[PDB]
Amino acid sequence: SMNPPPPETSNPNKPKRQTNQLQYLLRVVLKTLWKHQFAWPFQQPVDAVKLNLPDYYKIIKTPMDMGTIKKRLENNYYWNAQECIQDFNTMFTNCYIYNKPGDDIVLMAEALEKLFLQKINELPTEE
Repeated sequence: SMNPPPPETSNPNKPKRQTNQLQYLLRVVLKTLWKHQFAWPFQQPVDAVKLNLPDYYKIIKTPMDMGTIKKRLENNYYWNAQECIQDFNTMFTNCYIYNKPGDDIVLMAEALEKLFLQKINELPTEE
C-alpha cells in the first residue's frame, strides 16, 4: 500500500489519568475544531491510495490527523498535554509542507489553526 498503518491510538499499559489541560484539549480544543465546516480533510489519515498521492508519505515523515488525535484523547493515550499539542502542530505542518500555498486545503488548515491557536492561548494552567 502507499498508506502506512495508522498511528497507534491506545496504550494498554498506561494508567488512566486526566489533567485540566488534557480535559481542555478534548472538550474545548478538539471538540471545536472537529465540528468546524473545514474539519473534514483532517478527520482521518490522508488516504494516498484513494486520492492517488504517491509522494505524500514520501514527503511526510510523521502522519497525523484529528481522527487519530480524537481517539488518542478518548482513550487517554497521552501522558501529557504537550504530546497532544505536538500532534496538532504536526498535522498542520504536514498540510503546509505538502500542499501548494494557493490550495483550498491550505486555506482550510489556516482557519482551523487560527482557532487552535486562540484556544491554546487560553490553555488552563497545569495545576
